[PDB]
Order: sequence, then structure tokens, then C-alpha cells
Amino acid sequence: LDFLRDRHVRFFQRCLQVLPERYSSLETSRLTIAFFALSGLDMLDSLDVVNKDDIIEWIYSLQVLPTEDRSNLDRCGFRGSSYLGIPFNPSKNPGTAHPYDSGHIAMTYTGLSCLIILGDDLSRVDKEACLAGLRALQLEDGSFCAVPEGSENDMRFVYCASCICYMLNNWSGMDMKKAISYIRRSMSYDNGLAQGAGLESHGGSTFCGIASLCLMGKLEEVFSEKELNRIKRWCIMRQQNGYHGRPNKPVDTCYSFWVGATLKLLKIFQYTNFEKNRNYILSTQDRLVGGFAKWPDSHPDALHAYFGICGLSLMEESGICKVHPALNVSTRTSERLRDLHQSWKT
Amino acid sequence: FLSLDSPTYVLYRDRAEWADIDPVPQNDGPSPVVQIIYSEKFRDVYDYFRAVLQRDERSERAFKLTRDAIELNAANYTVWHFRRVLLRSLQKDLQEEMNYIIAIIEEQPKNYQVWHHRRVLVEWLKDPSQELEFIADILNQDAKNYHAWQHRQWVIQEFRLWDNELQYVDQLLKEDVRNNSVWNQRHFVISNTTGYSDRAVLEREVQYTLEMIKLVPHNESAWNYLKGILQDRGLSRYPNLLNQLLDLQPSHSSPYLIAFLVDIYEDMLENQCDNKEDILNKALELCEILAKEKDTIRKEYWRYIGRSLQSKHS
Ligand SMILES: N#Cc1ccc(Cn2cncc2CN2CCN(c3cccc(Cl)c3)C(=O)C2)cc1
Ligand SMILES: [Zn+2]
Repeated sequence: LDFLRDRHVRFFQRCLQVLPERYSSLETSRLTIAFFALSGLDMLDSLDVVNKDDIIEWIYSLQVLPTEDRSNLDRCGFRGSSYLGIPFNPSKNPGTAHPYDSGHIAMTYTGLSCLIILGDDLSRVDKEACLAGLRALQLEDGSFCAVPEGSENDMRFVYCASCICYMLNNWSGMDMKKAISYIRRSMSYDNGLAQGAGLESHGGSTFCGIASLCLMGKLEEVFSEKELNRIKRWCIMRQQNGYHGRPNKPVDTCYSFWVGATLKLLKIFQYTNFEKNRNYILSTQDRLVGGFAKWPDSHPDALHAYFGICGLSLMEESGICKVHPALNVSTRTSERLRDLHQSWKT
Repeated sequence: FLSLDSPTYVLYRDRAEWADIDPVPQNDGPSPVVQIIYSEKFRDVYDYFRAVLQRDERSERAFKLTRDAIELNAANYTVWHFRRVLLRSLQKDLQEEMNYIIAIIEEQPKNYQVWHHRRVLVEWLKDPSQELEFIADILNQDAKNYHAWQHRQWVIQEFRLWDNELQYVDQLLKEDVRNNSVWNQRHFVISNTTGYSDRAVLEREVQYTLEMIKLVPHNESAWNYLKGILQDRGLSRYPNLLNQLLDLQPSHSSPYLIAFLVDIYEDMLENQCDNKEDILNKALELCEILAKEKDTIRKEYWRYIGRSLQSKHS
């Protein structure tokens, strides 16, 4: 029907407030929920309804800073929350040593991302420590893990690594040649990109691969024109009305961004059917509580609310800022990031 | 031991065996963001979990505490890591842990942490004997579970268990020829065993796919496989294919077939074929058929492809 803008603003506001225990599984990734909410409000031009200062302090309390003896550099970055019980410290004093305290790549990414959205200048971010932490996460095959203690490794984290290097405007955080190699090896026989070599190509991993290359400014250099044409074909074939993540799977609102953003980066989103996509996204809108679900008449969540809005943004919805398809923040935010980078180079 | 919903469950703060430990609370500071409220029981388990973690206590009681922490929140990766540290320190029976994780995964098949945990265990035991059957069970409740297929490919590759996968793939394609995950598996098996350079294999596969396409002509997965195993060899290098497809157009038509033809014609133009201007027109005619009536949702795309062909071959 129509875009329930006000309701979504309230939805995101509630996400930043207090949640029922039924959401406990989000504990270690509260920072990404904050990101969906803040970046979502930013996208709707309503960051004024939140106290940017309080939130900035909270985010900084999540940074894993190097200890006095700097013997934990390989573990720096940001935590998803304070579940470890480390005493509140908004990146003021040094780092309180702890056997199992370290950053999580997706949190370092959404964390830095949130700081920029809120207006902070990243002066309290130990840039070198984060980059050291990032380097430690990369594997021999070029992909990344999420934490130094070990985890699964795939395209999702390659994207996080790329975003971090881009935001800190320093690529010493990764061995770019090896990352590119990983991205190439993930291309499937059907031409989409998978999470890793041999796996089923997917809309999410294709976005991560393509966006990473664009952030590195090496899209053209890595894939030939023929290859890019094949990838474009695979991506545009994902539209049914809304978009699905892989052949023969039902559509899900978030793919309007995962795939749509990829198509935008490949410069052919303009050739997709806007109306059917918009109609589908809006049909997953929760008219009562706000936010978007993956399917109509389904429960909404922060992730699908944010990506649904970004999907709408791709077609320039009346009332929604333009989204930077590769960085996943508002263009307004990417512009502010540009200034920040300029100001540092002095 | 003592279940979280047992009538006789006792908070850790009331257990004698935990008297010496001072619980460590979580503090989100002055103004918390995205704060989750916890029940007494929940906060109690984690207040002691933090205590044990902070002191890196490699004890048996800590090991049992992780079982409760996991029941409360299986997505906490730190808990799983610590449990692995304890499994080693206490030299626990890993065969028993396999039973544990096997049950956990069945209840939460989409959780990244539980699949990672199982993979570490299998690496430790160097025993993949249970894997293929376990995965087949999970795939039985969700034949497209990305985590299951990923784990299956890892096991097969790591312990070279290729012997029966192609047969497993054939079985699943009969159950649902539209499962894109299975078609991917098929290419995974073949390209990692015989490869496709063996003309006898390529022929067997192309023939197999055409048979599947005839059964269900509107199936992107089957068409993607067919084009996938031939595109790098050169679609135009297979004259009988072009005609066999043109013979399907009458009845077994679909946008996938039309698209395939356009791609064949494009390969021809790319290799300075005979009747360049005639071929180009055959392609353009199809692009417009796709845009105007066969794949209308991609109307603007196909027309864009058309314009691309003209400006490149004229
Ligand atoms: N990529 C991808 C992907 C994987 C699975 C899905 C399936 N899916 C559909 N609706 C929700 C989901 C689950 N996703 C959200 C994206 N994501 C992610 C993406 C990028 C970075 C990071 Cl840290 C995390 C995940 O780990 C899990 C969708 C997209
Ligand atoms: Zn989704």
C-alpha cells in the first residue's frame, strides 16, 4: 500500500530501548541491532529522536583496547555487547586484561559504522589496534574469521573486513591479493558467487563479494567484461516480484537489498522491475508494530526492517535517503565519512 | 545433571559447591542501548559463567555450567569456545560430545556456532563415520539448509568420501528436481572426481540434464547446470545442441531455453561465425520475445541485452 514511515521510526526507537527476554540470543550481537536501528533512523532522517552522545559512549565502551603491555593487539576491535562483565569504560583508561575478551569482525564493522552515523570522528578509535586485529583474522585462503579464537570463515567476513579497511581508510588490515583470490574462487558454475569455493551461489555472498571489490576499487580489474555480464545475468534472474537468495527459493524482503544493491553496483538495477519489487517489500510491512518481515503476515525484525528500507531506497522511495549500495550506510553518512578521511590527511 | 526446568532446580547462588565463587554481573553503564531484560534464572547462570570465564577456571563444575549457558543461549560463541577449552583441559569423552552436539543441531539447524562446534570435533576425532548419515537426516527436514550442505562438502573433501555422493545426488534430484542445492552438489562431486574434460562424462551429464529438463522444463537449476558445464568450452562448439534445443521450443519452451539460445547465438558472434548479420537478427528476435512475452519482468533487461548485441556486432 503506502510506506508507514512514522511507524518504522517508532519501531527503530523501540529497538534501541528495552527488549523482552525472548530476545536473549541477540545479546552478543546487540551492536548490530543498534546499527540496524540507528542506520535505519538515519535512512529515514530521524536521528534526532535519539541521544547521539549517550549512544556514542555506549559504543566506545564496547571497544577492546590494547593493554598497557600491548600484548593483545591481535584481539582488538569491538565487542557485540558487555556480556563478559568487563567494567564500563568508554575507551578512556587502558585495557582491562581478560582471558577471553576480544573483538568480533561484524561488531568492529557495525561499531565503526555506528560511530560515523552518530557524528563521532573516530578519534577515540585505536585505528592501528583494530587493523592489527583484522589482519589476525585472515586465513591462508584469503577469507576471514570473526574472532581470533576461531570461527567459521566465509564471504560474509571478507565483506566486514573490506568495510572496516574502507572506513579506517587504510587497507593494511588485509592481504588484498589473497582476499581477491578468495572472491574469485567463490564464483560458481552458474555464475553467482557463493560463500566459498564449491558452495551454492547465493544472493548474500554475491553481494559481499561484489561490494568488497567495489570498496577496494578493483571490480573491473578482477572480473572480465564477459564475467561481469554472467554475474549480472545471475543477479537479475533473482527477481520474481521481490527477490529470492537463490534459484527456486521463495523471495525474502532483504534480498531486495542484497541483490538489488549488487545490481546497482553493476549498473543495471535500473533495468529491473521497480513496481513489483516495491509492492512486495511493502506487503511485508507490519502495519501494527512497524518494521518489515521477510514474508507478508510474518513477524518483523530489525534486520528486515532495515534492509527493506534500504531496498526501497534503491528505487528512491519518497521519504527515504539514498543508500550507499556498497558501504550499507546513507549517502549522507558516506559523504561525512569522505570529509573525515580528508580531514585526517593533513 | 540438574535441568533448568527441574522442580528441584537450584540457583547457582544457592549451591554449596559454588559458595567460593563471587558472581560477576554485566553492566551496560549509565544509558544502556538495546538492553535485554533477563529472568532471575538466566542472569544467575550467566553471572556465574562470567566468574568462571574471568578466572579461566578449567573445572568440571564450569564444564557443567556451560551446558546451562548453552541451553539459555546457544548463539553465544564465547560459551562454545570455553566449552571446547574445557573439553581439552578435562580430556572429556569426545564421542559423548558428538551425541550432545548432534541433538543441539537438530533443534537449531541454522545456528552457525553449533555447526562450527561439530566441525571442530570431527577434526579432533579424525572420524567422519557418522557425518554423511547425520547430514542426510538434517537435509531430510530441510533439503536446502546451507549449513548442512557446507558441512557435507567439507567432510567429503577432507576425508575423501566421494564414492557414494553422486548416487545420493541422484536420489535427491528424484525427490525434488528443483532443489538448486542438489544440482550444485552434483557439479561439486563430478568436478572433484572425474572432471568434465572426459567427453564421455560431459555427454552423460548433458544427456542427463536434458532428460530432467524434459520432465520439468521450467527449472532454472537444470538449465544453469547445462549452461554451466558447457559455457567455458564454448556453447557454439556444440552444433547438435543448438538444433536439439530448437526442437524443444515448440512444446517444452520456457524463458530459460530462449535465454540459452540467445547465449548460443552470442557465442557464435563472438567467434566470427558465418552469417554474422543473420545470426545477430536471430538473437535480437529472441531478446524481444523474452522482453515482450516470455520474461516480461526483465523486459528492460532483455532490451538492454539486445541493444548491447547490436552495438557490438554491426
Ligand atoms: N552474506 C550473506 C547472507 C547469508 C545468509 C542469509 C539468509 N538470511 C535471510 N534473511 C536473514 C538471513 C540470515 N543472515 C542475515 C545476514 N548475515 C550476514 C551478512 C553479511 C555479513 C554478516 Cl556478518 C552477516 C547472516 O549471517 C545471516 C542472507 C545473506
Ligand atoms: Zn532475509
